[PDB]
Amino acid sequence: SHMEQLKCCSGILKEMFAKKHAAYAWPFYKPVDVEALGLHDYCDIIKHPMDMSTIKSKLEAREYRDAQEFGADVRLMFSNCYKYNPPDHEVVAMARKLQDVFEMRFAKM
Ligand SMILES: CCS(=O)(=O)c1ccc2c(c1)-c1cn(C)c(=O)c3[nH]cc(c13)CN2CC1CC1
Repeated sequence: SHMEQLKCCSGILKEMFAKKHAAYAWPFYKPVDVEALGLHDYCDIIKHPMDMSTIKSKLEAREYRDAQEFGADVRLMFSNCYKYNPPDHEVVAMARKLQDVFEMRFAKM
């Protein structure tokens, strides 16, 4: 059922927030601070920004019908990081390490 799938999605999100993954997951915890980090081009390149806090808020507000809608938002967060930043960047390697954690848990449900 859809109600059961969303419960598993909360579990994946919680593990993504845990201390174990904090070293590489932290730049995704909250929305990207464009003005403070000096990224003016970010709003022009990234049309739909996404982060773990926004996903956690959308989950609590029941904005996802099923696991696929939740999964679409998690993958959008990673896709935005891959698009804006060059492949050699540290935040891309961090995104890949976090996506490996997500894809492993999301597949096993
Ligand atoms: C509360 C988070 S923050 O203060 O907005 C924050 C703080 C830092 C931070 C980001 C966000 C960030 C996130 N993403 C999704 C990017 O695409 C991106 N591109 C370059 C950077 C970012 C700079 N870095 C990562 C840092 C070098 C290891």
